[PDB]
Amino acid sequence: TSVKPIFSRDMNEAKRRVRELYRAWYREVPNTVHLFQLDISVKQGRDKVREMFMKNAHVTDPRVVDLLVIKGKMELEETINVWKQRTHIMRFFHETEAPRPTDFLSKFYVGHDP
Amino acid sequence: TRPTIRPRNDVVHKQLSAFGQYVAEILPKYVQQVQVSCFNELEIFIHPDGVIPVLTFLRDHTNAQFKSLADLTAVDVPTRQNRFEIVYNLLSLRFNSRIRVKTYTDELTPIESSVTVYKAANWYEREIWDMFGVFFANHPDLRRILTDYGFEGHPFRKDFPLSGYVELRYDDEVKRVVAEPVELAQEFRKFDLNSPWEAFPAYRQPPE
Amino acid sequence: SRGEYVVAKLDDLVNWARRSSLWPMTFGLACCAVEMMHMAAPRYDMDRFGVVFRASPRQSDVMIVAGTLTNKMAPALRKVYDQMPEPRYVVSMGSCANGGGYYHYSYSVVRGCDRIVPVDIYVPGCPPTAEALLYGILQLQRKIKREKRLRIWYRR
Amino acid sequence: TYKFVNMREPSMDMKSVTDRAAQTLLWTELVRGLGMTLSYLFREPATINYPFEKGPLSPRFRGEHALRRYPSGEERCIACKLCEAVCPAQAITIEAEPRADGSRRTTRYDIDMTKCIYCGFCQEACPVDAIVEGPNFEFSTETHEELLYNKEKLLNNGDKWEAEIAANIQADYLYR
Amino acid sequence: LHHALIPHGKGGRSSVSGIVATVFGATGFLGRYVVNHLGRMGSQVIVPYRCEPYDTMHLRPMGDLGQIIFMEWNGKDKDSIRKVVEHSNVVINLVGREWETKNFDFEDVFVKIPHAIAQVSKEAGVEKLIHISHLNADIKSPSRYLRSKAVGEKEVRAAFPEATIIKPSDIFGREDRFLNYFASMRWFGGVPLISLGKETVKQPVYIVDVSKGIINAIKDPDAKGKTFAFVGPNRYLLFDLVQYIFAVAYRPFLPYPLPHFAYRWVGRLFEVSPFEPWTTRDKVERVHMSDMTLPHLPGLEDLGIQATPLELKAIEVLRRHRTYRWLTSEMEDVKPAKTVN
Amino acid sequence: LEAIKDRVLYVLKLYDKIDPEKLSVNSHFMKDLGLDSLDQVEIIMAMEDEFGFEIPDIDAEKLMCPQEIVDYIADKK
Ligand SMILES: COC1=C(OC)C(=O)C(C/C=C(\C)CC/C=C(\C)CC/C=C(\C)CC/C=C(\C)CC/C=C(\C)CC/C=C(\C)CC/C=C(\C)CC/C=C(/C)CC/C=C(\C)CCC=C(C)C)=C(C)C1=O
Ligand SMILES: CCCCCCCCCCCCCCCCCC(=O)OC[C@H](COP(=O)([O-])OCC[N+](C)(C)C)OC(=O)CCCCCCCCCCCCCCCCC
Ligand SMILES: CCCCCCCCCCCCCCCCC[C@@H](O)O[C@H](CO[C@H](O)CCCCCCCCCCCCCCC)COP(=O)(O)OCC[N+](C)(C)C
Ligand SMILES: CCCCCCCC/C=C\CCCCCCCC(=O)O[C@H](COC(=O)CCCCCCC/C=C/CCCCCCCC)COP(=O)(O)OCCN
Ligand SMILES: NC(=O)C1=CN([C@@H]2O[C@H](COP(=O)(O)OP(=O)(O)OC[C@H]3O[C@@H](n4cnc5c(N)ncnc54)[C@H](OP(=O)(O)O)[C@@H]3O)[C@@H](O)[C@H]2O)C=CC1
Ligand SMILES: *P(=O)(O)OCC(C)(C)[C@H](O)C(=O)NCCC(=O)NCCSC(=O)CCCCCCCCCCCCC
Ligand code: SF4
Ligand code: SF4
Ligand code: SF4
Repeated sequence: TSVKPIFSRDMNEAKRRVRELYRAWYREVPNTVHLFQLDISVKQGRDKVREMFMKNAHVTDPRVVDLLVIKGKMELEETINVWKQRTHIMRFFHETEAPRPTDFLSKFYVGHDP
Repeated sequence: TRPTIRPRNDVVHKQLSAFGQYVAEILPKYVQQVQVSCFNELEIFIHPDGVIPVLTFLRDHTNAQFKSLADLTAVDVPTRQNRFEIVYNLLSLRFNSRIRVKTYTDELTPIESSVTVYKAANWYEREIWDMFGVFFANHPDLRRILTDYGFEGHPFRKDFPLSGYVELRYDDEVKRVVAEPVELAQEFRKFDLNSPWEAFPAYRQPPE
Repeated sequence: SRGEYVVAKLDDLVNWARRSSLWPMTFGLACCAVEMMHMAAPRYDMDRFGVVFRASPRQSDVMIVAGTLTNKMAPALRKVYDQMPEPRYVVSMGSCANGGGYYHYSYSVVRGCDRIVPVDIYVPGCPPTAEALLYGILQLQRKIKREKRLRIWYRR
Repeated sequence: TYKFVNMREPSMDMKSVTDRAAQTLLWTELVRGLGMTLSYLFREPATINYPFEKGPLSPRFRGEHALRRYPSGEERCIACKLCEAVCPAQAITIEAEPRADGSRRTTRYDIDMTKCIYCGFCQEACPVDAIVEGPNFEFSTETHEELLYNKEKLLNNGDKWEAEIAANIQADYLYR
Repeated sequence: LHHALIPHGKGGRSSVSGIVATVFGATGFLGRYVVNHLGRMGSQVIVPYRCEPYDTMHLRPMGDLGQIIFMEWNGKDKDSIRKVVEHSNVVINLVGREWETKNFDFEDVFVKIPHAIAQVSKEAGVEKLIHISHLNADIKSPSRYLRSKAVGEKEVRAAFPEATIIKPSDIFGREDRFLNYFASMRWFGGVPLISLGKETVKQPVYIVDVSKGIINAIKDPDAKGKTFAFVGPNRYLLFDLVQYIFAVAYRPFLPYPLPHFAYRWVGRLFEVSPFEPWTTRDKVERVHMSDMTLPHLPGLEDLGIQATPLELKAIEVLRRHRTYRWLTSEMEDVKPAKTVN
Repeated sequence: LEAIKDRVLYVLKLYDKIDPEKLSVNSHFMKDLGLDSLDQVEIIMAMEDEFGFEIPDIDAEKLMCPQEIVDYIADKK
C-alpha cells in the first residue's frame, strides 16, 4: 500500500542511486589496488565490483534497492578510509575455498548434501 | 510479615499512573497506550513517527524533565508484522523518575534519528542498526559499530544462527587470515527445557 | 667429540640467555590481562625472574595472548606476531585463548588463538591465577632449555 | 549528603604568599614525594619466593576437576547428567549405559578444559559429590589436545588428589 | 575401507577426508604447502622431523585438533621410518637437499632415503606412495643432483611398483630458491650469465599448482603407478626471465657473460660455507641446464589443474625485493617477458 | 569536431565489449551493440577519462550514441 519511501519514490530514482554508487566503486578500484598492495589486477577488481553489483539484479523493490545502496556506500567508505585490511578486500574473492561441485553426480559422490 | 515476597509501593504506582494519563492527554496524536507494571515502571507506547515530538516533550517539558537517555535498544519478535521494537529508557533527575517509550518498525521502514534530542542516541542507534538492521533516517554517521568489517547480516535477529555462517583462520598459502564457512568440532547441543505444565495462571492467554 | 662438546656448551649458553631474559609484549585483550597485572605486581614479581614487558613487538620475545580473540582482532594479533622478530614464543592464557571459552559458540569469536598463531604453552583457567601464569612462564623457560639448535645444525 | 573535593581558596596574607613562593621556587612537594618513595625503598618487599612459597588458598578454591569414589572404590558418578545440564559453557559431554552388573554408570565423561569457565556449578549440581573442582591449579600443557580430559584422566586426577579433595570437602561441607 | 576412513563432512577444517598421510620433508617449501592443503581439506597428517621442534611450529595451525602429529625420525633408520609410516595409507616423499653436507650426500638424500621410504612403506602396507623427482632427472646429466634423482626414481619404482612419480620443472613461490636466487644477485654487482643466458630455456611451475597436483594425485584412482611432469604454461629464455625478474623487482639489471669454468670456480668458492650455501657448482649446472620437454608424460591439465602463469604470481615473490620507492607499484606495471613457445 | 570524433572512436574501440567492425558513429549502445546500463556507465567514465571534464549522471544517461557523445563534448568544449 502507501509505504514510507526511504530515499526513492520510484524504481528510476533507485536505479540512479545504483548508477552513482557503481561509478564511485568503479573509480576507487585503482586506488584500492595501489593502497592495499593487492596482487590482483585493476580489471579483476572491476570485474568483482560488477559481479557484486549484478547478484542483486533481480530486486524490484525501491526500498530494498535503497538499503542495498546504503550498505554499498558504507562498505565503500570502509575501503577508502583503509578501515578494512587486505584481509577483507581479499575476502571478496574466496581464494582459499575449494571449488564446490555443482552437478548431481559429483554431489552424489561427495556426500548427502542436496 | 512475608519475608520472601517483594513489597509493593502503591504511592509510586499512583504517581506513575497519573503521569501516564497526563502524557496521554497532552500528546493524543502519537500515544497509543500507557501501562504501569506492578513493580512501578511507566511505559508509553507511541506511533513510530512521534519519536521526535514525544522525546522532545519528555526532555523539555517543565513537568517532565527527562534530560538523560539511559539506554536505547530493540527487541526482535518475528511473529509480528513490525518485528522490531525500539525501546527508549529515559531518566528524570529533577523528579527522580524513569520512563520508557516504545516504538515499532520493520526491516524496510526507517525510524527518525533522535540525535537532535539526545547525543547518546548516536552510538545507540549505530548499535541498533548494526545488530538488527533498523535504519535511522537523519543520522550523522550510520555504520557498523560492533561487528567485523564486511560482516554480512545482523546477528541479533532471532533468525540468525548463534555461531553465524563464517569463521576465521590463518592460511599459510596466502599469508593472511581467511574467512571460510563455519564448521564445528562439537555442535552446540540444543536443550528443550520448557515444562509442559503451566506455571503462571495470571498470564494465561485465551484459548482463541 | 670435541665439536659435539663445543656445540653443546654453545647452545647451553644461548638457551640460558633466552630463557633468562624474557620480554613479553604488552598485549592484553580481556579479564585475563588483570591477572597478568597481578603477576607483574609485587606479590609475584615477574621482573624478578628476568621477565619484562616491552611495548614494541620488535623488542619482544613472548606474546601472552590473554583474553578473548575476536574475528575483528585476529588480523591485528597476527600482524603483531609477525612483526615480532625470531626467536619468538606464544603463551595462550585462559579459556578464551586456549579454545573458545565461555564464547565458543559465537559468531564473533575465534575458537583458540592456535588457529591464528603457533602456541607454545597453554595456561588453563578463567582466569588462571597469577601463580598459574607464573607456572606457565617457568614451564616455557624449561621448554627453551631443551632447545638444541646448534646440536641439530652440527649433525645436519 | 555531599562534599566538595576542590573548593578552597588560598589565604592571601604575606606569610602564606611567601610560603607558596618558596614552594614554587624550592620544590617542596616534589621533595616530599621523593621522601615517600625513599620510605618505601627502606620498607620490606611483599614478594613471595615462588615456586618455593605459595600464596594462600581456601577450601572453596576451584582448580582442576576430578571424579571421586566411595571408600569402597566404587565411582560416585551415576550418570545423571545434571552437571551437563547446568554447565554454562557446555564443556561436559556424558554418555551412559547399564554396566555388566546393571549399574547406572558412565561410558563417556569428557570435560573440555579450554571451554570450561571454572565456575563450579557442576559440583553444586552433583547430588553425590562425584565431580569436584580440586585444589590443583598448576596443570598447564604444551599442546591443546592435552587439555581435553576424558574419564580416565579425571579418575586419575581424583585418585591422585583424593586426600586433599576429601579434606577440603570436609572443611567446607557445612557451609553448603 | 575402515569405518574411520570413510569421508564425512564438507571438506573443511573439521571434516574427515579419509586420508592418513605421512609427509617426509614437510619442514620445507613444498612440504609446508602440501601439509597446508591436506590439513585444510581435513586429513590426518604425520610430520616426521629431524630438526629443532621450533622449526616445525609454522605447521601447527595447518590442521584441526589432533590432525597434525609430529614424530622424530632419522633418515638412516628404517625403524623410525616404520614408526612413522605404520598407520598411514599415503606416504609423500619430499626429502631432498640442494647441497651436500658432511653427513648426507646427494646419493644419501636422493637414492638411499627414498629407497628406504619406499621399501618400508611396501612392507607396512601403505596403499599409495607419491615421490617428488626433478624434471631433468637424467642418468647422464652433468649434475650429480639430477643423476641421483634419476637413480633414486628407478630405485623407488622398483621398490614400490605402484608409485606416483612427479617431476616438477622449477617451482617458484614466496620461499623458493628460483626467483630469490635470481633476485638476490643484485648484491654482487652485475648478473653473471653463462652464454649471457641465451642458450637456456626454462618453464617454471607455481608452488600452489604443484601442491594441488600432489593432492589431486592422491585422490585420483587412476594415477596409481604413473609418472607426471609438472611444468608451467610458458617457456622463457634465461636472459628474458632474469630481465623480467629484475624489472618486476625494479632493480638495475646489468648482465655480463661469465665463462663456464669461471662460474664453476665461483660456485666452488661459495660451497665452503658451513651453513646454507648461497650457490654451488651443481646449482650453477642446474641453472644453466635447459628444461626438458616430455610430451609423453601426463601433466597438471591431466590432473585437472590449470597452470598459473609466472606473470600473475611474480609480484608476490618479488615485491619483497623492491625498495621503498617501488614497493607500491602494481602488477600490470611491467610488460610480460617474451616467451619461446 | 573531427578530432573529437576520432578520440571518441579510439576510446570505444579500446573497450573490450565493443566489436570494432560492428562499431559505427551512429551505433546505438543498447540496441546495436547490445550493452546494458553498467557498460554504458563505464563507457561514459572512459570518455571522462579522455577529455578530462565531469559528466553528471543526468547528462550521462542521454549519451546513448557515439554521435550524442561527440555532440555533448562539442557543446561543452
Ligand atoms: C597491555 O595492557 C597491560 C598494561 O597496560 C599498559 C599494564 O600496565 C600491565 C602491567 C605491567 C606493568 C604495570 C609494567 C610497568 C612497569 C614499569 C613501567 C617499570 C618496570 C621496569 C622497566 C620497564 C625497565 C625495563 C628495562 C629493561 C628491559 C633493560 C634490560 C635491557 C638490557 C639489560 C640490554 C641493554 C644492556 C646491554 C646491551 C649490556 C651490554 C654490556 C656490554 C657490551 C659490556 C661488555 C663489554 C665488553 C668489551 C665485553 C668484554 C669484557 C671483559 C673481557 C671484562 C671481563 C674481565 C674480567 C677480569 C671479569 C599488563 C600486564 C597489561 O597487560
Ligand atoms: C665488512 C667488514 C670488514 C671488516 C671485518 C672485521 C672483523 C669483523 C668481526 C666480526 C664478525 C661478525 C660476524 C659474526 C658471525 C660469524 C659468521 C659469519 O660472519 O658468517 C658470514 C657468512 C654466513 O652466511 P649466512 O648469511 O648464511 O650467515 C647467517 C648467520 N648464521 C648462519 C651463522 C646464523 O659466512 C660466509 O659467508 C662464509 C662462507 C663462504 C662465503 C664466501 C664468500 C666470498 C666473498 C663474498 C663476495 C663474493 C663476490 C665478490 C664479487 C666481486 C669479486 C671481484
Ligand atoms: C655482557 C658481555 C657478555 C659478552 C659474552 C660473554 C659471555 C660470558 C659467559 C656468561 C656465562 C653465564 C653462565 C650462566 C650460569 C647458569 C646458572 C645456572 O643456574 O644454570 C644452570 C645450568 O644452565 C645450563 O645448563 C648451562 C648454562 C651456562 C653454561 C653455558 C656454557 C658455558 C659458558 C661458557 C661459554 C661456552 C664456551 C664453551 C667452549 C666453546 C641451570 O639453572 P636454572 O635452571 O636456569 O635456574 C632456575 C632457577 N631455580 C634454580 C631457582 C629454579
Ligand atoms: C645575595 C644575593 C644572591 C642572589 C641570588 C638569589 C637566588 C636564590 C633565591 C632564588 C633561587 C630560586 C631557585 C631557582 C630554581 C627555580 C626553578 C623554578 O622555576 O621552579 C619551578 C620549576 O621547576 C620545576 O617545576 C621542577 C620540575 C622537574 C622536577 C623533577 C625533578 C626535581 C626533583 C629532584 C630535586 C633536584 C635536586 C637538585 C640537586 C642538584 C645537585 C647538583 C617553577 O615552575 P612552575 O611551578 O611550573 O610555575 C611557573 C609558572 N607559573
Ligand atoms: N623446489 C624446487 O625447485 C624443486 C624441488 N624438487 C624436489 O622437491 C622436494 C622438495 O623441495 P623443496 O621444498 O624445495 O626442498 P627443501 O630444501 O625446502 O626441503 C627439504 C626437506 O627435506 C628435509 N631433509 C633434507 N635432507 C634431509 C635428511 N638428510 N634427512 C631428513 N630430512 C631431510 C628437510 O628437513 P630439515 O629442514 O629438518 O632438515 C626439509 O623438510 C625435494 O626432493 C626437491 O629435490 C623438485 C623439483 C623442483
Ligand atoms: P541497467 O540499468 O538496465 O541494468 C542495471 C543492473 C544491471 C544493475 C540491473 O539490471 C538493475 O538495475 N537491477 C535492479 C535492482 C538493483 O538495483 N540492483 C543493484 C542493487 S545496488 C547493489 O547491489 C549495491 C551492491 C554493492 C556492491 C558491493 C561492491 C563490492 C566490490 C568489492 C570490490 C573490491 C575489489 C577491490
Ligand atoms: S578465559 Fe575467562 S577470565 Fe580469561 S578472558 Fe576469557 S572470560 Fe575473561
Ligand atoms: S566449572 Fe562450570 S564451566 Fe567448568 S565444567 Fe563445571 S559447570 Fe562447566
Ligand atoms: S552431576 Fe554428578 S552424578 Fe550426575 S552425571 Fe554429573 S558427575 Fe555424574
